[PDB]
Amino acid sequence: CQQSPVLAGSATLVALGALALYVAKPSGYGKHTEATRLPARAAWFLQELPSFAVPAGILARQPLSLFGPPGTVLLGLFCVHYFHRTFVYSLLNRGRPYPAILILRGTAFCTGNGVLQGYYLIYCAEYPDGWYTDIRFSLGVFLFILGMGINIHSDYILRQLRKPGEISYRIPQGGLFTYVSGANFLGEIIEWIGYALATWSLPALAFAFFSLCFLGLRAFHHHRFYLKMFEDYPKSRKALIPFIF
Ligand SMILES: CCCCCCCC/C=C\CCCCCCCC(=O)OC[C@H](O)CO
Repeated sequence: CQQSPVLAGSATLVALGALALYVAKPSGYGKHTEATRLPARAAWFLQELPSFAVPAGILARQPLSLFGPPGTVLLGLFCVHYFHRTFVYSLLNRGRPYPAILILRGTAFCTGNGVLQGYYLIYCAEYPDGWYTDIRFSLGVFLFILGMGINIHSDYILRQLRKPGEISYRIPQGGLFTYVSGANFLGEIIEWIGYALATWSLPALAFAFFSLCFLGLRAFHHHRFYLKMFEDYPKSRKALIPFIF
C-alpha cells in the first residue's frame, strides 16, 4: 500500500476546495452561468459515472460476503450513492444545457476521487474488530443515510419545480427548504461528514472538506440569487446551516 499517492490525492482534493473559495464566483453551470453546450441529463451522466464504475470495478474483484471487512461495505455505500447520482438523478435531471468544457474536468474529478476512495478503503484502511458497534460507525452510518435522505428528497423537490425543457427558477418550497436555500447541499454535506466518520479515513475527510467548501459556496450564491430575484422570498431562510449561515 503506497502511502504517497494517497496523501497527494487528499491534498489536491483539499487544495481544490481552497481554490473554489479563492475564485469566490460559482462554477457557473446553473443560475449564474448566463452550440457550446449539451443536454444536462447526458452531462451529469458522463461526469458522475466514473465515481460509480471505478468503485464498482474495484468491488467486483472482492469476495461476496457481508460478513467481511468494514472498508468494503463502506465502499459499497460509496457505490450506492453514485449509482443514484448517475442512473437516477442525472438521467431524470431537468436542468438547462451544460457547458461541454466542464464535463472533462468534472469527469476528471470523479475519476481521481473514485480511484482515491476505492483504493484507500480496500488496500489501506484498517479497522478494529468491534467497528460495527463503535460510535463512529453507528453514528457515521446514521449521518450518511440521514444526509442522503435529505439530499435526494431536496433534489426531487427541485426537479418538480420544472417541466422537462423548461428554463425557469421557482422558489423552492417544502421540507427543509423552509429553513435553508440549499437543502440538497445540506444533505450531501451531512452525507460525506458521516461517511468520513464511518470510515475514519483521511481521504474521506478531505472529500468531505471539499464538498463543504464547494457546495457551501454554491449554497450561498443560490441564497444570494433568491434574495436578489424574489422580493417575497422567505427571509427567515438561511443559505446552508439552519439558523446560522
Ligand atoms: C485519534 C483521533 C484524533 C482526532 C479526533 C477527532 C474527533 C472528531 C472531531 C471533529 C471531526 C468531526 C467532523 C468530521 C467527522 C470525523 C471524520 C474524521 O475526522 O476522521 C479522520 C480520522 O481522524 C483520521 O485518523
